[PDB]
Amino acid sequence: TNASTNSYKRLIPGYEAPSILTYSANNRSASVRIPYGISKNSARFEFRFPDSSSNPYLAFAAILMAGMDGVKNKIDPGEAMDINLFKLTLDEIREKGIKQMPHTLRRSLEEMLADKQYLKESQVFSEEFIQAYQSLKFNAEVFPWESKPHPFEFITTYSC
Amino acid sequence: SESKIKEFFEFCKENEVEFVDFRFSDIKGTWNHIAYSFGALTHGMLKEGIPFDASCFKGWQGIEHSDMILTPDLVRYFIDPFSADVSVVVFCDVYDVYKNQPYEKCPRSIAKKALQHLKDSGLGDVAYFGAENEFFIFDSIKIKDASNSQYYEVDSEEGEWNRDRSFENGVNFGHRPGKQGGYMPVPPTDTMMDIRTEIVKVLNQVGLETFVVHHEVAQAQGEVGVKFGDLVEAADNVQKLKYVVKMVAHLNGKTATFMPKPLYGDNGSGMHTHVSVWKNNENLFSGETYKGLSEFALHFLGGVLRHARGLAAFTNASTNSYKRLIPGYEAPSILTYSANNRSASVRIPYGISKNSARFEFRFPDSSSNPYLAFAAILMAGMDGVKNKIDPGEAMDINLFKLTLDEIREKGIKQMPHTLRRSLEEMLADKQYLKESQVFSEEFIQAYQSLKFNAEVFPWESKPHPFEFITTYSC
Amino acid sequence: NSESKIKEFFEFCKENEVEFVDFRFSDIKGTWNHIAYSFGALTHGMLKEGIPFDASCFKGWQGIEHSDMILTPDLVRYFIDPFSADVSVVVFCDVYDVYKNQPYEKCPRSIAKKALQHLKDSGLGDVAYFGAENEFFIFDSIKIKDASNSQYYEVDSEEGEWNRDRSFENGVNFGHRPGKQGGYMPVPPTDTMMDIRTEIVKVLNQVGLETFVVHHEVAQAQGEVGVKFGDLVEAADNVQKLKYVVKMVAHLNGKTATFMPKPLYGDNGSGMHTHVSVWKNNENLFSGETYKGLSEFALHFLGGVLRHARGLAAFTNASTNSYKRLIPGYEAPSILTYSANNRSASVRIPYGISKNSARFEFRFPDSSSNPYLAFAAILMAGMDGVKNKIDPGEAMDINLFKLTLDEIREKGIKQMPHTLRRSLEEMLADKQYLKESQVFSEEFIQAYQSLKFNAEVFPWESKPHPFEFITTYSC
Amino acid sequence: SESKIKEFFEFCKENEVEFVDFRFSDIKGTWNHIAYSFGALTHGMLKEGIPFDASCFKGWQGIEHSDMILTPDLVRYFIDPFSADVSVVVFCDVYDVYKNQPYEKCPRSIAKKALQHLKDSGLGDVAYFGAENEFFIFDSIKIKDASNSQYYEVDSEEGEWNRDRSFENGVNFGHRPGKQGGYMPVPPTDTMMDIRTEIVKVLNQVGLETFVVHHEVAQAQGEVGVKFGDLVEAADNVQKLKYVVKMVAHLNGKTATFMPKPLYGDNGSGMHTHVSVWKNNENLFSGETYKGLSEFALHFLGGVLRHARGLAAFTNASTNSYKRLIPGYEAPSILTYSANNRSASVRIPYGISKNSARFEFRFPDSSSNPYLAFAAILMAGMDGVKNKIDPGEAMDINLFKLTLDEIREKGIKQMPHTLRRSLEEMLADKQYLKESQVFSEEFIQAYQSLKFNAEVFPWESKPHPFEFITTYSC
Repeated sequence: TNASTNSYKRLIPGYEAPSILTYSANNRSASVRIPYGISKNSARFEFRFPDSSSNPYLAFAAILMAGMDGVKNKIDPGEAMDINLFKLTLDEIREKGIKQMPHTLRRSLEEMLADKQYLKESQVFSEEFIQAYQSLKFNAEVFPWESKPHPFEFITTYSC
Repeated sequence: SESKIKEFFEFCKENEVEFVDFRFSDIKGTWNHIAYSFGALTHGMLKEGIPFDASCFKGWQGIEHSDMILTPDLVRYFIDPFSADVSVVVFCDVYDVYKNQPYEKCPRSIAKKALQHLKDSGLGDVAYFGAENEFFIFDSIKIKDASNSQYYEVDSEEGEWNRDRSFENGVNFGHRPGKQGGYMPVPPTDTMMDIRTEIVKVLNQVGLETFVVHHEVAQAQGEVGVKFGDLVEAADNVQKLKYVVKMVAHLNGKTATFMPKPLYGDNGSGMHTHVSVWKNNENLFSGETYKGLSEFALHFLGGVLRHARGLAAFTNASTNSYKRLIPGYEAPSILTYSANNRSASVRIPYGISKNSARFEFRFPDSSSNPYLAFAAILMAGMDGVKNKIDPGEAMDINLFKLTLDEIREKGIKQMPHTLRRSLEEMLADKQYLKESQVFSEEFIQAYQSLKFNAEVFPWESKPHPFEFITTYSC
Repeated sequence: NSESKIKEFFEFCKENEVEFVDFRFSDIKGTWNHIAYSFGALTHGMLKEGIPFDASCFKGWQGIEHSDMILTPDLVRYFIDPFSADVSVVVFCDVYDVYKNQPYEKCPRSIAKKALQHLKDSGLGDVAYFGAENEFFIFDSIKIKDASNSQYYEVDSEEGEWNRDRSFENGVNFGHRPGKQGGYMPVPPTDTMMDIRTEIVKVLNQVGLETFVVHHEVAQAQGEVGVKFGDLVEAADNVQKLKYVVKMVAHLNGKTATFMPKPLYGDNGSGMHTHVSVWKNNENLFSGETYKGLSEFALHFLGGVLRHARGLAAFTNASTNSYKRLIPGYEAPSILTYSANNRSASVRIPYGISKNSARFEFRFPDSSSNPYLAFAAILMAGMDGVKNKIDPGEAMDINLFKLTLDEIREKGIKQMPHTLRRSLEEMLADKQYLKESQVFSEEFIQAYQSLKFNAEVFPWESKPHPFEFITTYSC
Repeated sequence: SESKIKEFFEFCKENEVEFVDFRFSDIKGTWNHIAYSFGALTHGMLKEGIPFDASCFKGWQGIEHSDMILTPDLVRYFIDPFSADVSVVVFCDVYDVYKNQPYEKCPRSIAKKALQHLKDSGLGDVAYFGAENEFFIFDSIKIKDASNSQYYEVDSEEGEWNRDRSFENGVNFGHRPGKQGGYMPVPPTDTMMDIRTEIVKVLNQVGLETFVVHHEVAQAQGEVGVKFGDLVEAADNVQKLKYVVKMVAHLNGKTATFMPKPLYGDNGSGMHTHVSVWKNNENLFSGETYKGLSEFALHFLGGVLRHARGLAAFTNASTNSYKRLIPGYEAPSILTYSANNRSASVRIPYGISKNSARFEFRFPDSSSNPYLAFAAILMAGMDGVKNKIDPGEAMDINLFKLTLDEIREKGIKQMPHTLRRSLEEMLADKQYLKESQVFSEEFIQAYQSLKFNAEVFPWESKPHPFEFITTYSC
């Protein structure tokens, strides 16, 4: 869903972009949001963390495969947080054990590769593909961003 | 401290000194100065110290307790060669006046606490360090940090990018080292021969005995071999070395940098660090356990390699640092040792007499605080000998081989790829730093918050021009 | 001016081959003014009687019908001007009021003697020592525009973050620039002013001033020189010399200086960190053991300075530009309390605080102030404190810039005034501690009030500001 | 609300509408819109409302409770004349879904609560307001907000500053109204005759009956007389008026502004506001107590003048507002009333038939939120009649006389000189606003924090180019 390193320049607090993985009604600091209307015909979630750098097929496919694991394994989503999520400290993050979004695509691929089974159900995401997708994203996005100098390093480090 | 002070005052008198320039290093590694008109110096002013506002350095003091003291250390002082009016530079230590002890967040204070912790354990007497600081001399550097635009461009008359340019009414003199071709064509292809040579003269001018001076592999790059010194003194001369190179670049109308990786696809700058430990005039690194080295030396190495993934947070202290740790540029990404091997993290040089036995750690870069890097390495090497840490087996292959498979199937730990992972690993393994309070945990916690905000959070949050080649059309 | 001192002054001139005497005097605003006499046309009598001039040209001073006034030279701290091509000695002067046959009650330097003499007369002290740190800026360029359809300024400096991308002599940019808020204290070549700062203190000493420290400061083109403490007038005198010396040295090397409080938005302002001690019979009355090395006498002094503080801002923070600096978070005080080692506080107790050195440092004044009036008024407010045994309240050893707008009002915490208009109001509604012994005569106060409203307030309140165009243009 | 909805849906059908543009005013006064593709509109979508993210407007919602609703009010809708594809504009009300009541921080909600509070007290039935919105048409506007530079420059071919300029290869046509000379020279000195005339046509196009159109005193300035309307409807048409003038300026390649004072030394823009209160078809302002007015009307005025110093926080809501409240430009600084007097705060116009009796409050400017200004004035005028407030005596002199003395010795309150003093006074006297919860204190507290940060704190903190003329040499 966040398949470029540029995705992670967006996942920074304070721009109505989620860094904290919780749900709340009427909350644009949360990863998931319950809209106000929420009739019967309209009951739904809204996931605010995905972006258009994602392949919509893979993104939608994967979102559905992860929700279905939830129904199979009766997974509790925990407790809603009806606070301003961008106001929580780095203390309040770690101490209160609050599962935040990954900061880079590299960690996201690591997290995916270490948890790939809910996608492999019924060969929906075959393993050959996953290794291809992993190989693609490391060579297209990560290895070039990790290896091409960035102009801010020139403000920071040039004077050393 | 009043031994020195008479004499130092006498040294100022006969060098016709008008300013004493107190210099001290913040956490980041930046050299800072504050000049006192000589006539206004009393002997008592050097016991007490120099007050200053230590709230202006991130990682040090908050404004509520802003006052601090500089404690001049009257060693390696020298006349500033560049200042128009006579100035003496003196290194200084930061004294915490709220705890009435040397400042546990003073980098040079830590470096003294580490070279003492080795005295105190009995393992060694001296810890000798020897830095090769690769650097670059560009003509021009232009930067842009803004909402809609990030931008950099270094410039050098040697660069492949100028082969077609018009300089002085359209005259171009050709003769350019290629990409990675600077080692070591003669002039006029080498345009820095007199620039490097005059640097060396001024380095000697400030009390730095020099050895070798050459062009390096990358297009505008250089190096000067300076003499091994003890841990602080080694780091003291790094501060000096950089000041001279940057300032002579400046006099001749250029601009220097020791930053790790300024050019894509060309060599980065290394701080090739040479260490040996001695005791009672016997070099403890020399033995016959392995290619002229002692098992004591290999245990040291066992400790450096063991904590290296975390040690990198002090030796590779900029995000730019990791743009260099890419295979194929004589920069190590794999944590092993080998003789005469520059794909390796550590190198055993060729000479290895019982007098010159040492390691060369190739993975640090000059973006580091020299004080912290040298300090941290020694705390990692001492942990090794305490626990007689196994450094593993030598790898005498070209390490830039079988990347994906042989690394995961058989191979050993490699350097962290981003500054963030280096900090995670650092925080997850900090005891070898904390013994004898060399690295107090408040300092360690100060450095983590400072480095995430200065280095990681901006890099993770300012978009990069390559994402526009990749993703703009997404 | 005793003719023991006029004689030796004449000999100082003959053996230094002086061809012009530059009589200098300070109007109310703080501008140093001069009038040069061809030496040799100088009488012994002209140093007694004085020098005529046109005091109708100075707003707050004389009308044209009674325009003639006298300069009275004071033959102390004179100096040979290094800059003038032909040799000139500068000599200080006061205005003598010839219609009232008293030293001019609106002459700021005359006020500064009347303020220091009111102390020796009251017996509280002998000397009042002042020591100012005037932070300044050395720019490359300043461009301004005041017109019907355009307001505009631009300072420029090679060190400025705005030049990180500029093309210079042949489009070469040297890099190495301190960040916004980063000038303290990177070494060169990031520090470009090391030879300029060094050349300043060389000339400061040339003009009879002693310097201790010289460093780059926190803002991008900012600098500072520490000068020796001096008595109330002499300190204000050395401030006039210092301002001239850096302005002219910036100038000889092709630049332009300023001591104005806040030229750069988003970077540190310039302060006049003023250090006070009162001594008597060679004992330092500020040192004691009531508090961190300070006496009851000193703490009552501080309470008086703190009580009248909001009105005192009118002489120490005498431009509207002063109040762009008095914003939280740039080591500039907005909260009127004291604390040791605290740069968020209005007053600061330095760490050293020996007996000989016991002192306060007031961080709220700036160099837009007339040093005579500022020092004079600071002393008149501290003396009220000792007379009325004023308690300065309780020290606040917190980060003062961290306190909320709730924590401000609810906790009743007396903050600095936000504009010069409120500061003049606060002064005009509390003017008595200055009027003691006619030090600040009321005619002057009304002149000073009239001057500052017409020079600074009414123009700033009435000239559109470019940010209103970002805010309001789209309405 | 389903009366309208059928018909409105029928109005869209025969105007071939593809977009319905829901427009609603935040605290600042900014008009905001959100367009729905018509085909996707169900009748139910207009009962429920339009969801939106009300956390994006300072002074409204925090992100934790971001969702809100727009409640379309199906009055004064009109086809957008400018939009390429057919659009209908509809005003909207913000509904608080956490309190299930109209949003106490919705300006247009307050304006309905005030025109109801007058129904509810019995004093009056209708409150008629009539705005003259002076504005400016420039060719170009350039701004700079930065660390080292603040900068503005408007441009107009009429300005005194262009008398010597080369335009189209160096042709300059002369004929320029002087400084303050625009009232009302004929063309070609008047270059805006067709620009003003076409504005009026489009104003009629959106349901605004017009009266007069002239050049105003300042060089690029203009005005259109629009018909009195009730309190909300008056403010509704101000939103419309501004949109049209700004957009027609834009079509013809120019740029408009209703900002109070764009040019130094030239006239500012006023929102000359005309009020009368009526009941049972009898105009309550008309009487014989004073020059054709009732004592009821003078009590109203007594209340407006009494709270004016605080009322200014809503009528003069920008720091720029106070750059206009300077004597000598037909802008009031002294709070008194007078017949046929434009130095006065309030003016009794000449006509004053028992049908047209009214006041003209000259001190507001178009920088205000029209909803809040109109609302706040009525709450101040009603307090007056409750307390039968004495408005003092008329001052029929040129008020720009004897400034320093006669003001302090004999004279009455004058307008606050900065936005900050206007807010202080507002917070120190807020009851006449708070009765019947027209202005709830949370709204009043929201507006104070919003206005200090948007208007005061930037103005008090960004240096002004004139300080450089004054102080640079200090």
